[PDB]
Amino acid sequence: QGIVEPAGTAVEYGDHTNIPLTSWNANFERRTIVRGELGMMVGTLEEGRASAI
Amino acid sequence: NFTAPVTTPSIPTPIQFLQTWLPGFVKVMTAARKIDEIIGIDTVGSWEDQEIV
Repeated sequence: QGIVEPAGTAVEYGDHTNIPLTSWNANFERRTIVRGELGMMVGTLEEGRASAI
Repeated sequence: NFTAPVTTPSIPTPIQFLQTWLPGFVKVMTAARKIDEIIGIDTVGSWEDQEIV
């Protein structure tokens, strides 16, 4: 993820009196991903016994 | 460290299921009646009568 940080200011208007300019400066940040797992095991004889109830 | 269960460990399936009941019923037999095969049967009178001469 990033950030921008803009910058700039006014100088008041006038002909032949220069032009101010703007800019920016970015930064970044990182994080880590974690994953987990879980499973099951079912037997044929176990399955039928449970279906009775 | 292994946490405590809230229910008592037990076998899940009760024995009231898992049972097959044969469709039929066996009936007591007792002895036999064979007077008709010995002397035959004859209808003479009627119900609510008294005597035969």
